[PDB]
Amino acid sequence: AKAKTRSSRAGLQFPVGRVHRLLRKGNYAERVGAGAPVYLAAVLEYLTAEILELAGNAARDNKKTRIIPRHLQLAVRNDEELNKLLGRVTIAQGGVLPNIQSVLLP
Amino acid sequence: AKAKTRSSRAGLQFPVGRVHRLLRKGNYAERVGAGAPVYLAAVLEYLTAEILELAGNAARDNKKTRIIPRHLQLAVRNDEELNKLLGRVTIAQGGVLPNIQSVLLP
Amino acid sequence: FRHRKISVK
Amino acid sequence: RYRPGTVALREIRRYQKSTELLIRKLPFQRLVREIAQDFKTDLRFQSSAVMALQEASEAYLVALFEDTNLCAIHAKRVTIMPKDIQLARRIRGE
Amino acid sequence: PHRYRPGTVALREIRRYQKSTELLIRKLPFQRLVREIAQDFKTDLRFQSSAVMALQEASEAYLVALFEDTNLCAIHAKRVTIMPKDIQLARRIRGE
Amino acid sequence: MTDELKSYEALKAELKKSLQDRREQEDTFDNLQQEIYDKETEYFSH
Amino acid sequence: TPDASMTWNEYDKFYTGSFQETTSYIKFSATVEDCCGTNYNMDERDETFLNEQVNKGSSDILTEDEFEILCSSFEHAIHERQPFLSMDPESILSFEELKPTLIKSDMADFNLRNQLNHEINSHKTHFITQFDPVSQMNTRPLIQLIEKFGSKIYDYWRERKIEVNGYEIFPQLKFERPGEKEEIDPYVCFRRREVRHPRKTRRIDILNSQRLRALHQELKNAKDLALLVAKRENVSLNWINDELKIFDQRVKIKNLKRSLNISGEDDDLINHKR
Amino acid sequence: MDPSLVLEQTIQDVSNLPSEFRYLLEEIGSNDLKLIEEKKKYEQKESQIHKFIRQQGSIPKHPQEDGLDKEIKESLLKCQSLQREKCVLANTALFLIARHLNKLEKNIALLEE
Amino acid sequence: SRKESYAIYVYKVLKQVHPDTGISSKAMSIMNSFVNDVFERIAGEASRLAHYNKRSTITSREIQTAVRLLLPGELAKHAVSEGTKAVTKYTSA
Amino acid sequence: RKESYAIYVYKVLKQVHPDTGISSKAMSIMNSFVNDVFERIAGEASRLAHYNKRSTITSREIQTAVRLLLPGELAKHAVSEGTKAVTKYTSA
Amino acid sequence: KRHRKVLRDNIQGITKPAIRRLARRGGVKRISGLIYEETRGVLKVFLENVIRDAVTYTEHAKRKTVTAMDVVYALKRQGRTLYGFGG
Amino acid sequence: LRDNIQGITKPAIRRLARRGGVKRISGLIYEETRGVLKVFLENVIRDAVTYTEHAKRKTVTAMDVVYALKRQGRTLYGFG
Amino acid sequence: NRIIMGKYEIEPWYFSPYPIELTDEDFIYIDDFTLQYFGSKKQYERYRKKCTLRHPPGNEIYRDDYVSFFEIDGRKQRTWCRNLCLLSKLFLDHKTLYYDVDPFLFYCMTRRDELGHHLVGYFSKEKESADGYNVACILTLPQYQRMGYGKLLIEFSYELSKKENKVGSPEKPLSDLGLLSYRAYWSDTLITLLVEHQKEITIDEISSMTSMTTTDILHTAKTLNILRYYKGQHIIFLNEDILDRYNRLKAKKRRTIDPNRLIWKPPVFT
DNA sequence: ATCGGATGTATATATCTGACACGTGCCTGGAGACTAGGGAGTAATCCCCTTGGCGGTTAAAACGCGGGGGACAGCGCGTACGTGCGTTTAAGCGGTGCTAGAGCTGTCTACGACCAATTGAGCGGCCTCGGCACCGGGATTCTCGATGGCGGCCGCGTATAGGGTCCCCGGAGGACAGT
DNA sequence: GACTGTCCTCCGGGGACCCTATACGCGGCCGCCATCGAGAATCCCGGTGCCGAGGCCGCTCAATTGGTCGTAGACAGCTCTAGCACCGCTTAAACGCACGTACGCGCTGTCCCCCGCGTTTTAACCGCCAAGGGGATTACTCCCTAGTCTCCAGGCACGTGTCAGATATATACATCCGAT
Ligand SMILES: *C(=O)CSCCNC(=O)CCNC(=O)[C@H](O)C(C)(C)COP(=O)(O)OP(=O)(O)OC[C@H]1O[C@@H](n2cnc3c(N)ncnc32)[C@H](O)[C@@H]1OP(=O)(O)O
Repeated sequence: AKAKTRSSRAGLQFPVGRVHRLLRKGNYAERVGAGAPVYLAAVLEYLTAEILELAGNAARDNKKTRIIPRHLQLAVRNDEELNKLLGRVTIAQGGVLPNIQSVLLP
Repeated sequence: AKAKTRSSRAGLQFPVGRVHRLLRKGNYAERVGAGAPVYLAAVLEYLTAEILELAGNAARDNKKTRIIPRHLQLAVRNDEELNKLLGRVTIAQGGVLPNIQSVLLP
Repeated sequence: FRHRKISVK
Repeated sequence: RYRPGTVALREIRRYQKSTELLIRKLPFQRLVREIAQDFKTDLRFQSSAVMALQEASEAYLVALFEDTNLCAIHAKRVTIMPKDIQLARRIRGE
Repeated sequence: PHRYRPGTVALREIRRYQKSTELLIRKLPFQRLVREIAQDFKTDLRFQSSAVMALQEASEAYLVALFEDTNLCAIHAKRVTIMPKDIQLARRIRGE
Repeated sequence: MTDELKSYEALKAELKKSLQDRREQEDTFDNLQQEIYDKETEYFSH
Repeated sequence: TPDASMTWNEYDKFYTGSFQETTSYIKFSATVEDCCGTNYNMDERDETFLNEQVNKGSSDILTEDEFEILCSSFEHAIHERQPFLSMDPESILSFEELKPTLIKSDMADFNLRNQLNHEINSHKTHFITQFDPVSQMNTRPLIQLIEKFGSKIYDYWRERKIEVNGYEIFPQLKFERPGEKEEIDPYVCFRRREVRHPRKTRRIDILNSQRLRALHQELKNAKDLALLVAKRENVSLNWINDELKIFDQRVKIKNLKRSLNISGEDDDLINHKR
Repeated sequence: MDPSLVLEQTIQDVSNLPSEFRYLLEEIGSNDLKLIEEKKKYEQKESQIHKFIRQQGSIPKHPQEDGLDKEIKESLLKCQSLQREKCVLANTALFLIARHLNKLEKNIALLEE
Repeated sequence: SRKESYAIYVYKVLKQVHPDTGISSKAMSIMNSFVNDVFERIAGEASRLAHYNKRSTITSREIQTAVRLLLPGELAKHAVSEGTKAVTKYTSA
Repeated sequence: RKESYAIYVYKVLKQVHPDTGISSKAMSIMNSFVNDVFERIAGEASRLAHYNKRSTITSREIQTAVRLLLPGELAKHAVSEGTKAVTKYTSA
Repeated sequence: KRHRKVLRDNIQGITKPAIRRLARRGGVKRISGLIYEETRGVLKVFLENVIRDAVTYTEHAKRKTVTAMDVVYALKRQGRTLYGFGG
Repeated sequence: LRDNIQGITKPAIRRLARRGGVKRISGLIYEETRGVLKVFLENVIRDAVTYTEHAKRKTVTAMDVVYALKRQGRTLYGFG
Repeated sequence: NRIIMGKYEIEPWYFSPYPIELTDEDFIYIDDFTLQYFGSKKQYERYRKKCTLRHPPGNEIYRDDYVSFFEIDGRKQRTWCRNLCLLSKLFLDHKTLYYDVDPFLFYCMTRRDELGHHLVGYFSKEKESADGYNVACILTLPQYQRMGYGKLLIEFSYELSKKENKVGSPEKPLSDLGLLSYRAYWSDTLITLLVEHQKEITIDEISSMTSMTTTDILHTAKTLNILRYYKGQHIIFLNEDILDRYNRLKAKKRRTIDPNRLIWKPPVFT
């Protein structure tokens, strides 16, 4: 009987097996449930998809076909929820959002 | 052969055995060294002694023989290093350090 | 759809 | 009649000298249950949980007022204003 | 002759540097400062280039955030010139 | 006939009375017009 | 939704008259009570009582309007002297005991209207406004109605008062009961919950002197001006009646002169400028 | 007894009074303009009759004397209607002002007690 | 020596969301670091949840509760939807 | 039965101030403080062991964690106390 | 038509004198009138966040009663550790 | 090495300020900025060196810096 | 049982807390100007013989060649507004007379006749609304329903909201009929604005030009398919159905409210 | 700067309670002692990459000289915030009674740990080319100060106007001369 | 000498062109709007040119399967704490209102200091060459710690007594504020 990847059984792209192994070797609990790695991989894949979608939109908005860290910074800092999630994170080569205070303008 | 507590072997008051057990049952590592619980118990005892000494001094300074949370708050917030260690901690019924801004005074 | 922002500004 | 500020200074000393809670328990408890309704109905509360919530809330508010007072003094004023609170919370990252 | 009014060049620079994303500090002076500071903890320490670059990135990001807070404080005092007391206020509010 | 002449004299006197009353009412109307104007000035301007 | 499409046949009977549109938008703040007249309306029992016991063979006619004036005066007097008549309806005052209050009663601002009718110099006629129905001018004064029929009407109205246990003849909306501030039944409504009782003023004289008296003076000034304008309109009315009388008398005089063929002395048949 | 309540109630009751007074006074003005126009309309015809009598006496009848008399009667009658409307309007306005004045007087008397 | 990463899966997701878009190496490193960060956060929170209730097994329930704690609003809602859907589909076959 | 550091805190208090007492709430605060410091140090030691791919928590990891968390003189005196205690224990 | 009296707000119960007392303990000398409303809003936000996390812990434990330890854990998750109730 | 903090020059500081959105700068700012930077660097380097010594290495790796920033609540992406 | 308002005998829809004596009457008489109720035909006749009111007891702030609008304060006209609320409970199961009529403003639309102004509908309004509702209760007489009158009432409500420089929404517990009517009004106004604007427009500009709340706009956009996500952004979507509905709207030529005929200034309440 | 009046706050004392301090019996968590495997210490190795030098190019830091404009002090008005007092409200306390549900215990199954045998996905190394960076020329509409101009208040008389001002106008009476 | 009529000189009063009002003709200036030219805003089109991203290809080793075994945990039943809820009395505290001042705020004037720009000077940057420390690797081998099984006394629950301090009361001293 040929083997089917647990990712394919769950219809996921992220490696369920690698996640399960990292959980076992991460000293988190004595035992690991069967569905927990599947759930975690699904959540990670979803968040990756959200960020990649926003970064792709930003890259198109800058007439670029290759995503660079600047696009990641713009995508994250322009999303309220993602910005709140990553409020204590610094992105290398990310830059800053263009923002000029009104009172300084003539 | 009668048994001698590991605390007595180390000349400590804190329970080395309890600390070792908590380390084993705390899911921190596969293995626990023999001297690590001794070291940790010694450090905890030292910090306890420092705080209790400062609280006792404050209680005497307030003509009291029983330490109350207010004394703990005064002792902690008056020590620069302890205040830095507990900068994100709130003490129940601790109150605030008496501090009146100069500009508000007549 | 799976993603957010069904309707925003 | 005491001049304005003398009574305020006396209150400042009085309340920085004590440690008791300054909010009446029952209104706070009712507010807690009202906010709790919005997540799950018929929730029950231990009294100690309400007391811990009140302790944390009062400590947070005291610290916020200290920061607000610093902001007000910075603007060479002595009356705190909502803009000062907004600035304090903004700088805190809230 | 031609001269721009004070503040126009400032706004132009603000737009420019908010548009770009390169490090604004000179590499070598920063590295010399880093090694100088590190001498006071252990002698003859070696540094990977990436470690120095990460330090420079973190430092510049921290300073940029501090300057934004300082600008907000200066504006709050109805001024447009940031002053040291503004920085002190910002760091105090943060908890430094 | 003297009857119709008597009615004629009665109507003549009554019409003289109504003519006099008409003139008096016109005069009173003009007086009230001026009084209203003066009272308006007093109550609202002055 | 349930149907509402049924038409009433007596609409033309109950809805008559004509309303004139004004060029400018209508300006109005008077209440419903101001434009309705007598607050009492006779029912079938009241009209049968009046027709068969009062107006069946009387040489002096008591009108339905006068009947409602009498019943309204009895109502008001009873509520004034006996606010708690519903507590003991059988102890209702007699007609003679209630008569002095009826004499001193001021129903529908009658005293104010009479004072105005005196001030306009229009007391020859009566004081009539747009809020008053035309039919109620003819009714006799209240005092006359009291002297002629007060006991006769009051006995019947007292009987009906007792029948309704001292309450109102007209069926009333259910009211909040002080015992419980929340009434389960829907019936209870329009209660106190939309009034907000104020704080009392023990020591306020200043406002009364400063602004109340000044506004009273301004109202007096406006009343004087309106009285002058009303008198001007009264004299203009007298003038137009003079013009009508003069025209009719002039045409009669001209016809009589032409019948008798009398010449000259035509000055009174024509107008003279002055 | 609340003086401030009495003042507030009096001002509220008189808040719409000047607007209604302006409305009524200008409706009287419009009716008086209609009266003046109808006065011209029938004064011209009465001038014709009067001049006819002035030149030829009262015994000869004007060839349209009955029609002129009927037209004068019509114009005078609608003038009477217009004046009736003006008088009623003025009576209503005076009623409102005197009612407010008397209510204020009653409240002032009660506060004086 | 083999040093594992998440790069290939990020690339697959990028191809599923923007088939005509590429990514620089530095951005791929940033994404890998972000994934490791979120993984560590969620696993730590799940460990604390298991410890508080004196359990020795990390199940799907703990992961779901940790996600609800860490993700704000609609992010949490959609992440829970995705997790439940994926677990159901895996349980099916 | 619920365990706590109450008796050990009481012994330390009697060592430092024999004529001073303590309210129950203050004892609870001290117990929470002890548990907090324990968890912080243990977590830092676990992270150190993981970063160096070791599966054993020795005293060296504890010492490094203490140096990381405790500021200045507190760290120096804590390290001194732990070293002395370990030394005395190893000779017994 | 008012349907439900569930809209009652207990945030008002946080009276002006209480807010003044808190400011006095915080060292405030003069207070603008809008401060009280701003404070009520800030407190509402803070309590909503803390309570939400506490209820999440309670539901995870499949309990109907919110314990003190749940509150402590929520504060821990917000970086506001509290001493004097356990753990 | 000594007084290399003067390497952080006036134009570099004002460049950082411009990126931060500052329009007008007092002359006294620069020394304060240098002091703040020195404090920050000392705090980070101390932990970095502590990690390096615990691993018994004589070379500071980037991961040491990353772990120090993580310990100080300033997580950094883009270095592993 | 059944009520005779003017010439129309109506069949009530729900309970209304009238005096039980009227629940004991076969016929109920309602005045067409004062809204007074009667169980006695004789009292009805006497009242009509003495009732001189031929228009809503308030100032006329709007008038066109078809209808006029009157603004009435519940506190000033308490009995009349109580009569209105009592009559209104008969046609909404959900009306609340648990509170009196004082804090409510009543804007009543009437049609003029020789007998006077005939009320066809109205909408109430809280003097001080916390929720920002520009309509509290809106009742249109069943003998005038399905005639577009409710559309005109909503038009006038938003005209007031524009004159107040505010956005407004009806009390959110809308009835099925009220919900459908507001769906129709919102759809018609949004389509008319989109087609006549002919340009990309911001949501806040729509809300400013129509006094409609942005939430209403968004919910209508979800019910419709006006907004589409196409090429990484949401854009105006000019499909066939939209223009077809706009053409049916242009062909129906419905009555509209003329703002220039509104001589009205917002009341000031202390 | 000096002094007395009035209020708060610290100080001395006495009483009364409950929470702190201490005692006991118990058991279960810690101390002994033993084995076996493998994590970790150690040695020895390779070569990467870190450090450290030279030398040319030139961007950028440093320096200096205006001067405009923003920080700063003063000052004058008024609102609004603090203070005090009397009225009003409900929080607080205590007391009683109920039952949801937290907590515990005893079942026993299902699931996850574990190991061995299997193999293909994913890693490291290896190309290959076009997306993106650079190096030019080019290039409309957007800001900003500048002054020219249609037309309004005011200088500043002028054409007309209520009216000070007195030499002449009107008819009627007195003296020289005539009918 | 008396009476009728015509010339000339004197009281009473119309008047005529007037003393400096009065109001606008007819502009100065001035005032803000009406264009209106100069720099400028980086941006843009097009080669072109490389090197990083993406595709291929072995080759493991980590992921899969298929068993087996043991216990964590799911579940049912049961106890009883404590959370909730209502009643009723006390009074501290909240609330409302009236009053006055001192603080915020706007505005005006001063000046010194930071921006802009031109010129000079440094030294960062880069490309290149070279050594060798030490990070990374592998291969061995010890001994330390997990796991077991036994044993018993420290620490917990749980009772028990009394004194530190809360509370009350009476009092002297410190502090504010008005008066001089
Ligand atoms: C709480 O939020 C307070 S608001 C609710 C207060 N009560 C309340 O409204 C109940 C009593 N009044 C009404 O419901 C009243 O009818 C109104 C206020 C809804 C006004 O309705 P109209 O009928 O007068 O409104 P129109 O402008 O003429 O439009 C009527 C539309 O409704 C459709 N309709 C009506 N009855 C229908 C049935 N039975 N079946 C189908 N469709 C029905 C009409 O077709 C018309 O639709 P349009 O698309 O043509 O507008």
